[PDB]
Amino acid sequence: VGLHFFSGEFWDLYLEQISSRCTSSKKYWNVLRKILEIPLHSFSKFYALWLQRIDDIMDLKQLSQLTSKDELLKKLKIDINYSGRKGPYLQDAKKKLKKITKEMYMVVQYQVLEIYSIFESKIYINYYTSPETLVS
Amino acid sequence: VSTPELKKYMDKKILLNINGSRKVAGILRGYDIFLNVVLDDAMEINGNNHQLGLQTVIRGNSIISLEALDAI
Amino acid sequence: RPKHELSRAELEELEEFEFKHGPMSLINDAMVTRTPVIISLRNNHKIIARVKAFDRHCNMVLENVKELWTEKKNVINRERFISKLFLRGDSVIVVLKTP
Amino acid sequence: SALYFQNLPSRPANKENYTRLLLKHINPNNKYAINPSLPLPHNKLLLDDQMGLLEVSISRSSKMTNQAFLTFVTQEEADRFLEKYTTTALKVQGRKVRMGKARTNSLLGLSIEMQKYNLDIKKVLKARKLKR
Amino acid sequence: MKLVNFLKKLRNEQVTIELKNGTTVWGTLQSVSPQMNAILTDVKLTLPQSNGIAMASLYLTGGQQNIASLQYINIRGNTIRQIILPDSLNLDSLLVDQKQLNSLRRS
Amino acid sequence: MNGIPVKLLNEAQGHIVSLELTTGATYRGKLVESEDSMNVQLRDVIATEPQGAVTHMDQIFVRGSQIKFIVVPDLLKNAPLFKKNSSRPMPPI
Amino acid sequence: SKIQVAHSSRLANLIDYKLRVLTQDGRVYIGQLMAFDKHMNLVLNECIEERVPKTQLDKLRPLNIKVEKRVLGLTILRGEQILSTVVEDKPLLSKKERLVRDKKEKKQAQKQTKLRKEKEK
Amino acid sequence: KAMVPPINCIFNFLQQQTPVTIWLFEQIGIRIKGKIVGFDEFMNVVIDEAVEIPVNKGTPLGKILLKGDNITLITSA
Amino acid sequence: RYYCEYCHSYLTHDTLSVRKSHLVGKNHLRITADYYRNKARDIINKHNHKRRHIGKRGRKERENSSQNETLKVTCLSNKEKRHIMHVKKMNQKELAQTSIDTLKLLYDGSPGYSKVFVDANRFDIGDLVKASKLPQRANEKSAHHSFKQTSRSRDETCESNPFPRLNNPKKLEPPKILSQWSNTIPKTSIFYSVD
RNA sequence: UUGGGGCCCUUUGUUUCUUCUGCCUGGAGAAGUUUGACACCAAAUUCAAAUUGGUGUUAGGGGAGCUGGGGCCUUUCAAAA
RNA sequence: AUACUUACCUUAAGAUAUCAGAGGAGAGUCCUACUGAUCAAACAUGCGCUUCCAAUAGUAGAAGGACGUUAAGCAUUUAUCAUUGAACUAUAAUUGUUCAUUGAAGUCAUUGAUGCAAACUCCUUGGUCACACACACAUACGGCGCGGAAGGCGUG
RNA sequence: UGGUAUGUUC
Repeated sequence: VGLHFFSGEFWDLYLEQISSRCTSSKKYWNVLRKILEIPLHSFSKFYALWLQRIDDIMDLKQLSQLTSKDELLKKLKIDINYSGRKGPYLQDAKKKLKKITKEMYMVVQYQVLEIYSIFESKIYINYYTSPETLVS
Repeated sequence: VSTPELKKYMDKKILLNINGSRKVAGILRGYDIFLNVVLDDAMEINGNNHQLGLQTVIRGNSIISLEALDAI
Repeated sequence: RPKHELSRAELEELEEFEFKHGPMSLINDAMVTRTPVIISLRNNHKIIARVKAFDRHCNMVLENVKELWTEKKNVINRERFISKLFLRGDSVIVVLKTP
Repeated sequence: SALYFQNLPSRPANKENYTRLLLKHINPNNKYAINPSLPLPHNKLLLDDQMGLLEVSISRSSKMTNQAFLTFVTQEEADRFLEKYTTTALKVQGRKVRMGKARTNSLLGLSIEMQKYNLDIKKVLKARKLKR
Repeated sequence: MKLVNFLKKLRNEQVTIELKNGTTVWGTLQSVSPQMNAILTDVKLTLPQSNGIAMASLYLTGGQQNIASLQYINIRGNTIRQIILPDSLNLDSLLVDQKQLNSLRRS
Repeated sequence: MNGIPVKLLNEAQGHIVSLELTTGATYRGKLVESEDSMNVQLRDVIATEPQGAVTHMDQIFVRGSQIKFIVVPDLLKNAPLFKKNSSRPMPPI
Repeated sequence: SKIQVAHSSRLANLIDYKLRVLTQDGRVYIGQLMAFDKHMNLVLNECIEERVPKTQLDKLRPLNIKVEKRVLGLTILRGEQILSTVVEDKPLLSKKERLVRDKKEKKQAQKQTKLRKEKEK
Repeated sequence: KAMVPPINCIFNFLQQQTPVTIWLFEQIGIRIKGKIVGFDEFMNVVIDEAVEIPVNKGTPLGKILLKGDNITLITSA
Repeated sequence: RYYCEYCHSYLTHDTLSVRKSHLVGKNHLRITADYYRNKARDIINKHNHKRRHIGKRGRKERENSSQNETLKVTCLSNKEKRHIMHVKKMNQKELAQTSIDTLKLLYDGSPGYSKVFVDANRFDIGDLVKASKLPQRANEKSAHHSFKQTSRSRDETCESNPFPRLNNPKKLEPPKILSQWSNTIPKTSIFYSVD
């Protein structure tokens, strides 16, 4: 049922249970990275959690929590073990990850906006009334 | 020293458990500062049934907890 | 008489009077006549020893302890000689004095 | 039969703990390395470890704080050591060690070879000349 | 007339303690509460010839590698079954009971 | 007199706590009203017997001597009972 | 575990140490004490409760032992069903840093009493 | 109705002189039947005409000062 | 004697009826809630950074790192970083306080809306709602609000409101978007929507 | 005062004592510091604003003066061989 | 914030280390900026003392875990009783075999539970420090650098 | 000789 359009409460509860039970801080990143590709109705809360968790990073070594190191070295041309002045290095990391998140946000925003403005803004009843009811 | 707060259990059916299994369901008529429990119309419940007289008093040393069987 | 309403700082005299003329007549007789007593404990550790001191908690100092217990599997008796012992009154089942 | 080990970790303050660490890092699952609180046997002028590793020797002198020495049963165990590793950096606490054949063998090596005690007297005389 | 004050005069005494679980504890006394909560250092404790609860209590204290060597153990009063004093100590001088002597002089 | 732990148990009234009994039954629920004798009353109680099964009581009241421990929430990690040098603003005569 | 617990310390001096307290069952609680009383009721921060199973007990009887660890967090344990307590791990900050922190707490408490005296006037 | 404290409950139970079933500790302990004649503040209950029956052939016992620390439950048979 | 560590108020000999009444009064509630909020805010806002460990780096790492490039550091003034961090703090607290409430307003005309979603006829936690009403012993707290209660009883059946479209519903809320990334919305819609 | 070389800038609010200006072609400037000041939370007064209750910070290094203590050397007195 | 009403309550005591001697106060008790000894606390202080403090001449590793993955890994073990009907082994409250009506509770879990074993990844901690890449030792190791963390002993 | 909490008016 995890691909439901109005499943914001389910995924908020599941991320709450991961953030409360898990102590490794790895499964939360994985599930939220999965949510950043799913066309949900209440989706911008998960993007806001993603953007404030990128802001809540502490060092470069947590970038392996996002992806693998070879995908960072090939696609973003960035190394984890690059030692030196890591201030603007981490700032450029945040800017490039914010650009990738913004592009995927445009994709998911176009999908959700299309589904809402064409289809989901018309259906007013989503429940089982009775065998005697009438639907317009 | 302090009187225990069993005022909400005044006219309600409770179920004491005794030491791992002896579930005595009764009606709490009174208590002390020692958790000695006075029960009217007691009933032993086993996982069978056994009646325990009209009134009874139960020592607070063997009393572990008590379930409020009736709504408050 | 209630315990809290007797007096202040004179309860030790009543405790000594109960020691001299109460159930403590056997622990008093063993420490002044140095006779050996047999204390049976709550885990089959029977102690043959002489009493050195008395306590309100029946905490007893024992000298030349010969203790004995029985392992039941098959049936063996294991003993041990301990020079000095301070026994707690929690473990004591009973105290027997020989004439 | 002494081997000079260079680029070793500097400051564990106890000597026998560094001995346990070195016998742990030579070979895993050793008899004396897996069990702490074991009395270390002293060998005067008893096999202590497998692969011929007899004992070690460190010091707290300020000139050679890092490097130390090790001694074996005979030259065949040292040749087996250098034929088993064969220019390969064996791992310790954080660093890569380097081994070599020392220009002066151990005094325990003199105890092994001469019993197949004058050099100890010569070293006492050299220490007497240096302390004067 | 509590004999915990007798154990308060037994600092730096190298004793053993048999507990009610069955464990023998060899160590030196540091201090003892008047509720007989005794602390010990330089301790080795052993469960002799069984009780699996006592074996769990023996192993799950850190420092096993069945003699377990521990640096510092506090022991509650109700878990103390008996305590064996060294025979070299003189019981005639440590049991003088100066509080009982002052109580007898106050009478 | 009372002491710090009974004041901490009286501090977390109206919060989701988890008890364990001496038999092995673990309770979990909202603390109604704790006392100095630790005879504590819980509400919306979920219970786990030592046999293993899980049940639900509505309004439990356990005696203080049959409690192994109780877990308070983590925001009571920082409490003024834990302050060692908190002075006292002029106690009355 | 080469911690070298203090040779003349008591429960007022062992505060904020990562204890490893043993009970009558053997259910060992590991955590920092922050308070005690006359009955030795111990609050335990970041506490974990470890046990051994019944099948592991046969292997423990005369190697690796798979203990069962549950996480309790901040708990408050009673002094009736406990047996012994030891000191397992030292805390984060040192004795001099705790001394500077206690002096800062004393100065902050004196400033708070001066603020209460200023608000009372 | 009202509140009936356990000391006055045992006091009315003493006045009425009903037949008494006194329970005790578990499987080692033996259920006693008798009639109450005296008690105190530590619940050391004195009973008469005592017949003991084990947990599921009773033997007479006479007059008994049963101590407090083993008393579990009191009923009127 | 009894001393409240929160309210900094003393008391007479320790009576349970007085101590129970002390934890109900509004001043103790305000001081306790503010103290818990400030201690939680302090343990969140305390940036316990790691103590740095700088070692003498390798030679070839220095010839590789000092020849690749030199990056540009961005930095802002005091009022700019203060305003940005204040906006980030209000965004973090409004994300910590919010929750998705689409299932409550999306099943509003359901026949079992008065048995689960009403939160007062709930079975397991409805007695907790009916127990502490905060009985408003002040007359101003009862005379302040003059709106309707709209308390939906459990006994509401399917006979009431048979056709959910004739009784005027609400159009559902649009999927909210981030205001910082609102400039990339498709400005041209697919279909013509009026009003 | 200038210039060169080496390291660090995670100080992630780019020094974190605070406020203001301001920064990677740089690492800065001005003011203040325990009956005070700074930042924040919560509220009814129907924007903002103002009032009340609390929370946390007011730091680190070096130098002149004063003082306590530890070790060595020198001068003088008393005592013992 | 002032002024007033209402609800509850209005307090277990004694003392602040021990021993010996001298003096004072009308056998017993109290005091001495009275004297000697022991012990406790605080602040300094030293013992060639005891333990620990992570490569950078590399892309590592020590301690504690994962409430992380491979992993539904491999090997084992359980997943309700009673009455009756059509046959029935049968000392049981027909237990055993196939099918069903009915009766009381009826952990989820069998991708479950226990044991065994390897590999990978990630978290918290440090002096990631000052000189040098060096030929010492039977009285087995010049512990004779600046410190920090824990502890022992000794002095004021 | 008092304390805690609550409700009105300035």
